[PDB]
Amino acid sequence: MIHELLLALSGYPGSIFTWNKRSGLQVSQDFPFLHPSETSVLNRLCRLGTDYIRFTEFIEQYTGGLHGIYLRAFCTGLDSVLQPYRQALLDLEQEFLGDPHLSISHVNYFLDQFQLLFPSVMVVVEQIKSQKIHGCQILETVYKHSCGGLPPVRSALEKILAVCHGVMYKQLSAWMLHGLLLDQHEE
Amino acid sequence: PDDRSWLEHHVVHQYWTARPSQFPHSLHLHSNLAAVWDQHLYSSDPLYVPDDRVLVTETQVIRETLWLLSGVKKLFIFQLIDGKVTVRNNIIVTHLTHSCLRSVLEQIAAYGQVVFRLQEFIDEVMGPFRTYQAFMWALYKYFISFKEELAEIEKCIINTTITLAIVVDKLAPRLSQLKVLHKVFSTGVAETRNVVRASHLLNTLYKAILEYDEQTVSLLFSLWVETVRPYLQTVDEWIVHGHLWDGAREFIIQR
Amino acid sequence: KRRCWERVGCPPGHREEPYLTEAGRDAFDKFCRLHQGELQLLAGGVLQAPQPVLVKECELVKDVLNVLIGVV
Repeated sequence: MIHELLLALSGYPGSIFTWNKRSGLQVSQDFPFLHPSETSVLNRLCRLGTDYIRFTEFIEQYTGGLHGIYLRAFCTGLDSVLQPYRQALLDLEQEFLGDPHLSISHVNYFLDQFQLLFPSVMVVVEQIKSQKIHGCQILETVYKHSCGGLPPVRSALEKILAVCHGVMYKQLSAWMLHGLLLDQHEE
Repeated sequence: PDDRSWLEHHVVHQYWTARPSQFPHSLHLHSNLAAVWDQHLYSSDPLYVPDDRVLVTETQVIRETLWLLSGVKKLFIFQLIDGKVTVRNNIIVTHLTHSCLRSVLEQIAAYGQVVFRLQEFIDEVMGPFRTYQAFMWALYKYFISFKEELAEIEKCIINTTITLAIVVDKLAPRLSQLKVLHKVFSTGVAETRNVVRASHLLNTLYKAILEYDEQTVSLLFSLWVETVRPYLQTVDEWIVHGHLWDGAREFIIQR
Repeated sequence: KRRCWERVGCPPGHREEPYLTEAGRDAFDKFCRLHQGELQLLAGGVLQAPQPVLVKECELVKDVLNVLIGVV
């Protein structure tokens, strides 16, 4: 309940909270040791975990289909932005060692901080998926949104943009020390 | 009775013989979930049979998952049914009714299949090609440092016990490299002559360094140097002994 | 710090379930009787097997050291 939800929020598609391509993580089983107003609370919460599943799927799917050395870097950065969510779920697990009588609304309230970061960075990955942007213009379409308005989404897009610049500066080192071009043949 | 009573009442044997669990109970929620979970089963139809099997606690599954990921195989759970290990689902775990747990142990057994493939390539010599041998040597040098960590973690269960989520998140910088090892081994068994049967693996290894050019590429480099040991040794033999080493023409040069 | 996947919600908490290879030097006696029983079932009832235990580590060591000198 307060570990089962935390399993569904992480990189597992559950079966209690059913994964669907039309509506991810639906609660439909209306538990008689849940309060009926927690259903709407779970409907608020499950969009976050759905986004976490999609980001997890994006790292698992692509190492062709979306290659370029920059999106090997992008999945490397996407794993790094999913790490503090794992840390926060660990903090929830230690809190439930402390007090197991806390309701589900406390869990949704604790993970209201990551409902500010994840929906804003979801749209960038959706724009990368919908449009054919997979080369150095992925650094562009991250940099358009990394100049943002919220300190958490600024930090997450900072991590992703940073590893992409790391690849670019190594290939510029091959440009300036070995004279080598098309280290990655075009883009 | 007497000795057997002590053996059953302080330790398991309700996990290899179909017996009720001796892991202590009380009533209501975590204590005994059996009544309320039976009520939930009855209300939503338990089909026509209440869901009940042999039942095991978490820690036995934790040390079995660490044994499976560690390198040893053929456990009670993660049975090998046709060539690939998969979870034994005739065991109940009462909360989640072992359906979400089936998914998480199915992912863990999917990693155990990679562990089985590497240990299978290990087992086909111990218990020559001379380039596969140098490959399985650096594979050994990985696995000794690898399951050192899992032995250290399994010690901390005995000294209170630590949950499954912490120990599966602890082994992430090794499983991230295990996916790289999974892609490495795939062309090492995919294969006519002994020279192309080594070239197929070694060119893939030479190409995979450029894929990550973190911690994976250093493992790939240390693995890569220790698989071209026969070629550097053979080239040096061609220099100073005046003769190319012969292995039914393991080497590239027709001579 | 472990909460089981068997049951969730409001635990009183109780430890680890010990293992069977855990503490491997105190349960020889139980099984030396049990292996004797599995042998007696196949042997009809009279085969037996001396030493279900003895003695210590150190006393056994001193007797084995006395064997090499010549004291049986």
